[PDB]
Amino acid sequence: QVASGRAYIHASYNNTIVTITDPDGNPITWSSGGVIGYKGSRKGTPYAAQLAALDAAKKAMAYGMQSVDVIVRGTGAGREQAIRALQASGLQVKSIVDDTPVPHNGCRPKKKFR
Amino acid sequence: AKVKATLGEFDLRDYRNVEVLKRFLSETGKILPRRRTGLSAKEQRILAKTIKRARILGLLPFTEKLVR
Amino acid sequence: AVKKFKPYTPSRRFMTVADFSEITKTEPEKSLVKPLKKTGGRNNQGRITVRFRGGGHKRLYRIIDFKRWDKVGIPAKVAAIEYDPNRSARIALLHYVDGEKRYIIAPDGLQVGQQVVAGPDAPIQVGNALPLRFIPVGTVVHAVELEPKKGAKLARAAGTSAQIQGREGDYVILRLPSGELRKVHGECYATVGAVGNADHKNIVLGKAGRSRWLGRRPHVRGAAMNPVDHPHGGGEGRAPRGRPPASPWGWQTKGLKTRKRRKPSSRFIIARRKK
Amino acid sequence: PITKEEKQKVIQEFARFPGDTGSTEVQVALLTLRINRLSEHLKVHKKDHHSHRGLLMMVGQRRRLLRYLQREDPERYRALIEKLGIRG
Amino acid sequence: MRRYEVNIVLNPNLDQSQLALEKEIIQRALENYGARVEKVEELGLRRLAYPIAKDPQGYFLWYQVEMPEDRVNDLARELRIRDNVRRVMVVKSQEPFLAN
RNA sequence: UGGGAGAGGGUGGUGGAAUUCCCGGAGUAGCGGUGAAAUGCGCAGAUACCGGGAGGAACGCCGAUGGCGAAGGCAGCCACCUGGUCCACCCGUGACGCUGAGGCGCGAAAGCGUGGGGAGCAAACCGGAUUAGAUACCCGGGUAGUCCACGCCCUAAACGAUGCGCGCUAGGUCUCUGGGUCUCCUGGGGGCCGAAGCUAACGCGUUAAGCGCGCCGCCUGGGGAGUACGGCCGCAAGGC
Ligand SMILES: [Mg+2]
Ligand SMILES: [Mg+2]
Ligand SMILES: [Mg+2]
Ligand SMILES: [Mg+2]
Ligand SMILES: [Mg+2]
Ligand SMILES: [Mg+2]
Ligand SMILES: [Mg+2]
Ligand SMILES: [Mg+2]
Ligand SMILES: [Mg+2]
Ligand SMILES: [Mg+2]
Ligand SMILES: [Mg+2]
Ligand SMILES: [Mg+2]
Ligand SMILES: [Mg+2]
Ligand SMILES: [Mg+2]
Ligand SMILES: [Mg+2]
Ligand SMILES: [Mg+2]
Ligand SMILES: [Mg+2]
Ligand SMILES: [Mg+2]
Ligand SMILES: [Mg+2]
Ligand SMILES: [Mg+2]
Ligand SMILES: [Mg+2]
Ligand SMILES: [Mg+2]
Ligand SMILES: [Mg+2]
Ligand SMILES: [Mg+2]
Ligand SMILES: [Mg+2]
Ligand SMILES: [Mg+2]
Ligand SMILES: [Mg+2]
Ligand SMILES: [Mg+2]
Ligand SMILES: [Mg+2]
Ligand SMILES: [Mg+2]
Ligand SMILES: [Mg+2]
Ligand SMILES: [Mg+2]
Ligand SMILES: [Mg+2]
Ligand SMILES: [Mg+2]
Ligand SMILES: [Mg+2]
Ligand SMILES: [Mg+2]
Ligand SMILES: [Mg+2]
Ligand SMILES: [Mg+2]
Ligand SMILES: [Mg+2]
Ligand SMILES: [Mg+2]
Ligand SMILES: [Mg+2]
Ligand SMILES: [Mg+2]
Ligand SMILES: [Mg+2]
Ligand SMILES: [Mg+2]
Ligand SMILES: [Mg+2]
Ligand SMILES: [Mg+2]
Ligand SMILES: [Mg+2]
Ligand SMILES: [Mg+2]
Ligand SMILES: [Mg+2]
Ligand SMILES: [Mg+2]
Ligand SMILES: [Mg+2]
Ligand SMILES: [Mg+2]
Ligand SMILES: [Mg+2]
Ligand SMILES: [Mg+2]
Ligand SMILES: [Mg+2]
Ligand SMILES: [Mg+2]
Ligand SMILES: [Mg+2]
Ligand SMILES: [Mg+2]
Ligand SMILES: [Mg+2]
Ligand SMILES: [Mg+2]
Ligand SMILES: [Mg+2]
Ligand SMILES: [Mg+2]
Ligand SMILES: [Mg+2]
Ligand SMILES: [Mg+2]
Ligand SMILES: [Mg+2]
Ligand SMILES: [Mg+2]
Ligand SMILES: [Mg+2]
Ligand SMILES: [Mg+2]
Ligand SMILES: [Mg+2]
Ligand SMILES: [Mg+2]
Ligand SMILES: [Mg+2]
Ligand SMILES: [Mg+2]
Ligand SMILES: [Mg+2]
Ligand SMILES: [Mg+2]
Ligand SMILES: [Mg+2]
Ligand SMILES: [Mg+2]
Ligand SMILES: [Mg+2]
Ligand SMILES: [Mg+2]
Ligand SMILES: [Mg+2]
Ligand SMILES: [Mg+2]
Repeated sequence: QVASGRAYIHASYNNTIVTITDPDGNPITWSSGGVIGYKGSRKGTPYAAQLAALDAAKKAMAYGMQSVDVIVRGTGAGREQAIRALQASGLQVKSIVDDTPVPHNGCRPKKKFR
Repeated sequence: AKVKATLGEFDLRDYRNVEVLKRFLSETGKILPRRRTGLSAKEQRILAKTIKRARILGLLPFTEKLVR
Repeated sequence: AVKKFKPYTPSRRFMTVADFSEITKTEPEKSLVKPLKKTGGRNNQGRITVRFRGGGHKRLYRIIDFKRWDKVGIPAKVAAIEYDPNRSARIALLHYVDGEKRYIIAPDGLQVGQQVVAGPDAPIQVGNALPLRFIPVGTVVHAVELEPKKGAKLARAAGTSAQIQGREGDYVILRLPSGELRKVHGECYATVGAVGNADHKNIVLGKAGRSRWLGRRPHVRGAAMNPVDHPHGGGEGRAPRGRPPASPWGWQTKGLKTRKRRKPSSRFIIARRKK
Repeated sequence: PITKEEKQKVIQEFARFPGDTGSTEVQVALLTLRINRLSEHLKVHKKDHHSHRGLLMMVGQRRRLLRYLQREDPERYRALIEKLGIRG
Repeated sequence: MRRYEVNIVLNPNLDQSQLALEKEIIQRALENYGARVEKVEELGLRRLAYPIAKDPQGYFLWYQVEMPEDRVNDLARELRIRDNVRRVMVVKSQEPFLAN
């Protein structure tokens, strides 16, 4: 059981996965569009991210989770909504920092991205 | 709010002047455009070249997580 | 460079020979040579235990110094670089200031006139020997001992080298010429540089005769034999293998691993070879 | 590069009278100096094609001057290339 | 001879005798490579923008020098060799370009 | 002679971001992917998260209707070697110039030889979809190759579809880089709009497609055909 932690939001065009970790970074629980019940493209939607972040925060609270730091990676349609849900969850959200990974022109992207 | 204004005489070739330099980076670490630095072409180029040296030295960052 | 030949006989058309450009002395150091007892591939029972060997040019053995920790702190001058028929690498003549002369295998880059030395404090420069624990991680190194004081065993063939990848307690971690990743002990000596004569591999023997000079007698396919001789022998006309391709002794020979399983050094090999 | 000093020695070594710069002789001699350095540089940087073009241009230039000088005064030409070791 | 400004970064967790020692290796080399030292500026520890060798801080040296053009490169190598030297950067020295 | 700018070229170093894989940790039921899906991956513990490591490739922001080069083309940073070019001074030479059939060199990508290297990407190829079908488009895989060194190949919408040099014929605005007496003037570049004039028109217009001289290359209806034959080049592909 741990009091403060982290919440990572991985938001892609296809899905939103939210995993809640301890202070050192190790996961306590996680959820996603799939876990909350959707398959296919519906997983990618804002309503999907909502249920996901809730279920992720709901599961975290029963381990004593109370305050979290919010880390956001992605530019998916579920992103901003995912954050809404974490705030409205019963969790503190001491911060919201975006650590989306971007290359300083690295590996050649797949063709869909050119 | 042009940055070139909010400073006195300074050196663009001075790559150790971290206190000046860091003001030309966005809060995300990126070298700022001419619209925000207020530099010419000529100067803005030396700006970029020395910020780049600086990050090599450890003095300036290469990137920074964005907070809200 | 490798040396080509005009096709003025059918074999010279593809034959290439080394250039021997690095060679500065064409005669071995008399006190450092001894006769090589040619074996034919026969053991002490008289029996061939390795097939198809025999009949090559005569050779004197040049005594090589694969220890080097033998003369710590005593520097030497590189007197000459010479041809050595017992190995692909060339060898370097060392004149220690002591007055003792020894041979080492010649690293790529070693210059005649220059100085080399061994010990924990030796400069990290080409030709020097140090315990592995004193060599900067990332440097490429050759003639590596496998266990302390037991003599160079790793990276000795023309052009080879290991690279130090990192350290772990009493051990450093090398990437062997095969790409195997291995922990060698930190106290083991190694010489900075890669082995010389790196074009060795591009030599084209060119004719049956040149293999014959190397003491390599003709090798005969199992297929060209009979069943008394070899699993692939017999069959009327040419024949495919007709079973998983095997050695004369029957063990399978395309793929079957052969390293002993429960071997003590497994504990020290981190990653088996590549490719 | 070439040192300003070395340039002068040559400028001085070649000049037809004290203040002379840019006569034919000085022209040819200065070129030969940049030529031989490039020539050398290219011997090591064989893959520097862009500089080689310049080399070609200089060689061209020196050639025109030499042709001019040969038309006007043979003796001066014959002596110049003999002094700089040039025609091959 | 041309003027350069050698920058060096050292292990921030040395004792003052280790550090003095590194400086001794460094100063020998500068001299050995025919570098003539002019100014010199030891701002020591200083927090880095990002970690170098997995460590938030760096010990900063800096030497305006005059040395033979050919030897600058080889020196940087000899400078970098020590397991405690964590950056070297030898820049051709230049006249300040001023704004405002 | 003194100055300048610049991804001009070559060599050597060297930094951080990301991807991939491996190792450790923590964690569970899905992840991924599309228009929607399926293949695929995942309870043999994937995805997502943390720390460590390995490796190759490309250098985000700056960045531009920007710059440099004869063209192809050139972009993290550092040093060395080296080309082009512009300005100012009006010091030197005294028409030493222009172009240029042949020749010689350079010449994107793909391709080729030998040896490296191989993370991402990806012809060929496998499979999933889509579809009437789908040897495609889209999805999961994937080998050459992409990368390095050395030697070849010698093509192109290699384009401004505009050969080079010179002289002459309004200006307006933006811009890059010099020198000024720095309001403004004067060079050298890069764009737009336009006087005269051109032009079939579209459009060009001191960066001419205007008015003129010099030299070079090229065209002479469409197809057949950049084919055949011959010759020369190439390892081949193929090129002229
Ligand atoms: Mg989806
Ligand atoms: Mg031959
Ligand atoms: Mg011959
Ligand atoms: Mg020959
Ligand atoms: Mg014959
Ligand atoms: Mg033959
Ligand atoms: Mg040799
Ligand atoms: Mg050789
Ligand atoms: Mg003999
Ligand atoms: Mg004897
Ligand atoms: Mg005797
Ligand atoms: Mg013997
Ligand atoms: Mg016996
Ligand atoms: Mg017996
Ligand atoms: Mg018997
Ligand atoms: Mg045998
Ligand atoms: Mg035998
Ligand atoms: Mg030999
Ligand atoms: Mg050989
Ligand atoms: Mg072979
Ligand atoms: Mg032999
Ligand atoms: Mg054999
Ligand atoms: Mg046989
Ligand atoms: Mg047979
Ligand atoms: Mg038979
Ligand atoms: Mg028998
Ligand atoms: Mg039998
Ligand atoms: Mg049998
Ligand atoms: Mg059989
Ligand atoms: Mg049969
Ligand atoms: Mg048979
Ligand atoms: Mg029969
Ligand atoms: Mg048969
Ligand atoms: Mg038979
Ligand atoms: Mg058979
Ligand atoms: Mg068979
Ligand atoms: Mg069979
Ligand atoms: Mg062992
Ligand atoms: Mg010229
Ligand atoms: Mg002539
Ligand atoms: Mg170091
Ligand atoms: Mg794991
Ligand atoms: Mg990780
Ligand atoms: Mg442009
Ligand atoms: Mg005058
Ligand atoms: Mg011409
Ligand atoms: Mg021609
Ligand atoms: Mg080409
Ligand atoms: Mg290519
Ligand atoms: Mg290719
Ligand atoms: Mg092929
Ligand atoms: Mg190839
Ligand atoms: Mg290959
Ligand atoms: Mg298919
Ligand atoms: Mg189908
Ligand atoms: Mg398909
Ligand atoms: Mg595909
Ligand atoms: Mg793929
Ligand atoms: Mg693969
Ligand atoms: Mg192939
Ligand atoms: Mg174009
Ligand atoms: Mg043009
Ligand atoms: Mg054309
Ligand atoms: Mg046309
Ligand atoms: Mg022409
Ligand atoms: Mg014309
Ligand atoms: Mg101006
Ligand atoms: Mg000015
Ligand atoms: Mg231009
Ligand atoms: Mg203009
Ligand atoms: Mg217009
Ligand atoms: Mg009109
Ligand atoms: Mg105009
Ligand atoms: Mg017309
Ligand atoms: Mg016709
Ligand atoms: Mg006709
Ligand atoms: Mg043809
Ligand atoms: Mg064609
Ligand atoms: Mg033909
Ligand atoms: Mg053509």
